[PDB]
Parts: sequence; C-alpha cells; structure tokens
Amino acid sequence: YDIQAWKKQCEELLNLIFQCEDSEPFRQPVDLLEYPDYRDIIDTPMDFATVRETLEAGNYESPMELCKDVRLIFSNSKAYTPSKRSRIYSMSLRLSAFFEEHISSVLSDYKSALRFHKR
Ligand SMILES: CCn1cc(CCO)cn1
Repeated sequence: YDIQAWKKQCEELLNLIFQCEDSEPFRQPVDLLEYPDYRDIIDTPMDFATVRETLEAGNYESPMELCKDVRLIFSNSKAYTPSKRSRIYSMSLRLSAFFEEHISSVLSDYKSALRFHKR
C-alpha cells in the first residue's frame, strides 16, 4: 500500500550493487581519457553514482524512472562493447540479471500501491 516505499528499497538495492564486484566499471561516469571515442557512440552516459545522486536529491518520481536510468547503464555497455565476450560487457550482463531479479518486486509493489491510491 505504501506509495513511497520504493525509495528506500532502491537505496538498499543500490547499496547491494555497489558491494557487487561486477559493478566496478559502472560506479562512476566512463572516463573519456580511458575511452576517447566514448561519446562518438554513446549519446547519454549513465552510471550508478549518478543514479544514486539523482535518487538522493529527490529527482526520481517513481522507481520506473530509476529503472530506465539503470537500464541505460547496461544498454550503453552493450552498445560500446567491441565484443559480446568482453570482460566489462560480461560483467554488465550478470549485474543486469541481478538488478532485474531485485527490481521486479519494487516495481510491482509501487504500481499496485498507486492503483490502490487511485481506486
Ligand atoms: C567503460 C564502459 N564500457 C567498456 C565497454 C567494453 C570494454 O570492453 C563497454 N562499456
């Protein structure tokens, strides 16, 4: 029933993602000195510190908006990878599976609570 519970649930999921070794390439914006052509391929950079900062600033209205930004981290890694077997892309696939497994109930509970609110 709680329309606000998604926020702390997302904060706790972000804490687990930060503890995950697979999140290391995605914890801060991609370094353009390391990947000089990054912005030639990627239009909208995104990383987990920016997602956490947006959430803590009160700049997400719903967990769907947070989920769109986290999915953008993974789609950027898929678009920038030179190979489907690269180390960083392989880490992104595992982290994506972990994130999707945990965000599903957060989205479901929020949408259910909102439908109840508008009944
Ligand atoms: C640094 C962000 N990033 C790197 C890749 C592939 C490197 O093999 C995808 N995203």
